[PDB]
Amino acid sequence: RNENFQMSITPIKNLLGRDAQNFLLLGLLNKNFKGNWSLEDPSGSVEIDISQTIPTQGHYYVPGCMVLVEGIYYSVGNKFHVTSMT
Amino acid sequence: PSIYGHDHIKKAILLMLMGGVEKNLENGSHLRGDINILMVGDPSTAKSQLLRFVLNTASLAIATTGRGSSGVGLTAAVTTDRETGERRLEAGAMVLADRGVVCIDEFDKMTDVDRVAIHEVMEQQTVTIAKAGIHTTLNARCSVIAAANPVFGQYDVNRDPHQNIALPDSLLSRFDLLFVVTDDINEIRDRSISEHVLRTH
DNA sequence: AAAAAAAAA
Ligand SMILES: Nc1ncnc2c1ncn2[C@@H]1O[C@H](COP(=O)(O)OP(=O)(O)OP(=O)(O)O)[C@@H](O)[C@H]1O
Ligand SMILES: [Mg+2]
Repeated sequence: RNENFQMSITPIKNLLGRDAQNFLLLGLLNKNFKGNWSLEDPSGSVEIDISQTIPTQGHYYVPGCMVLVEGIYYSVGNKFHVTSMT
Repeated sequence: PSIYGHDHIKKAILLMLMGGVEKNLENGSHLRGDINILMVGDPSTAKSQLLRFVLNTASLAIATTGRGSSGVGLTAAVTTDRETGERRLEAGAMVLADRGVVCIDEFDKMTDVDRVAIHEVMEQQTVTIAKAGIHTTLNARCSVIAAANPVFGQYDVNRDPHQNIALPDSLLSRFDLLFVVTDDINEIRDRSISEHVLRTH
């Protein structure tokens, strides 16, 4: 319902067949059973790359909070290289 | 346009539908003029659909199944006319396709005996009937396209090509082009083909 | 004359 959003988000499960392309997605932020950072969606779940993430200041980024994730998928492994989070 | 990939197969079909000219010589007898193409591959790789498309788009073609045919009845038959009371030859499946193209499915499942009936046609493009007092040579200058499955359920790329194909080399040497197709699993191709097939439906 | 089922090799 936001005024700005009328770019469109993409479900997690639709990230399997594409790579080297930017995407926007949101979901629950938490830790997997292995111990890495993952995002959850009703469609599915992916992993998170944090090494080059610039977050929007003014928020308490805590596990269990919905976050808008922008980054580039990589099908070489399963790492979603996030470039910003808000 | 509804078949994804197989571009070289499409080019081969295009060149086969309008193949080269036949040659005749006062001393060299006769030279074959057209092209025959055989394809082998693991199941569910869109061979029969391409065969049906070639049937639909050709000027003249006849559909034939390996299991549902008999070689002796494929070329000619002996039938007694009810009016004249005499027996006359009835044209077989391949004779009707003179100057046309014949498509055969389940070729590797087709009986070995009748295979020789095909080889004769591949030899001089003429069938000879000598039975019940009729001695005639019938012209059949058609091209044949066939698709067959390997001996195993799926193609083994690590094995001898002769090992994977049940047909003897004697007739395999006749075909000008041999094509082997495999459905290699790749997520990019899987997504592309899934999008295409969903678009078609 | 040509297709289809049965028992023995
Ligand atoms: N590249 C493709 N584009 C579109 N449809 C395809 C493609 N590959 C396979 N198919 C689909 O696969 C299905 C299998 O078709 P078909 O039986 O004719 O294939 P085949 O490779 O000839 O298989 P078989 O060995 O069983 O005869 C079809 O419904 C066809 O639409
Ligand atoms: Mg098929």
